[PDB]
Amino acid sequence: SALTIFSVKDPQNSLWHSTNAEEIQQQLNAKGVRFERWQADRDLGAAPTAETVIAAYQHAIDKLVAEKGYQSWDVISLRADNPQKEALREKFLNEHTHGEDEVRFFVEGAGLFCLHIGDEVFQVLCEKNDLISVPAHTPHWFDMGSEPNFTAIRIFDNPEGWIAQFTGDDIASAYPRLA
Ligand code: NI
Repeated sequence: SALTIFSVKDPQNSLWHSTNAEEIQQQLNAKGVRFERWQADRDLGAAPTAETVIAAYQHAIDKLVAEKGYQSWDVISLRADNPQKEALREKFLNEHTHGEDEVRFFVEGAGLFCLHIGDEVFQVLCEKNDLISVPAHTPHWFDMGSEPNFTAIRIFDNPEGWIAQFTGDDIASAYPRLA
C-alpha cells in the first residue's frame, strides 16, 4: 500500500513518501485515524454483485452500525457507463465536515484518500479490505477521478448533519484528479 503526504503551502513537496502497511497506519492512526483489516473465511470466486460480498462482511459492520445506528446504510458503486459519475464526485469535491465519524470501507476498485488534520494533508492510495474512519469535525473531502465501478460501504446521513465549508476555500479541488 502506498501513502503520499504533502504540505499545505506547497503540494509538489512531499514531507513523507513511503509504502508500508504497518508504518502507514501508525502514521495516520498516530494522528487519531482509524485502521483495520477484515477478510472472509469462505472461498470467493465469481462475484458479479457485491450485494453478496457485503453480506459476507455485514456481520462486521453490523457491530459498528449497531452502536452508531446511522439513519441508513448503503454502498457507493455505479457502472462506469453512468456519465454523471464524474459530476457526482465533483459536488462532493467541496470540502466539509460532519458532526459524526465518516467510516469508509473499501470492498472493490481503487480510489483516493484525503485526511486534512491541523495544518497538513494526508493522501493514501491502496485498495485493501482495510478501512479508514474520519473523526467528526475534521476537514476532509472525497474524489474518485477515475472510477471503473468501485465497491465501497458508506453510511446515509442528512446535510444539516454536516456543514458545507469552514473558510469557503476549496483545497480539495487541488487533488481531485486520480492518477
Ligand atoms: Ni465527508
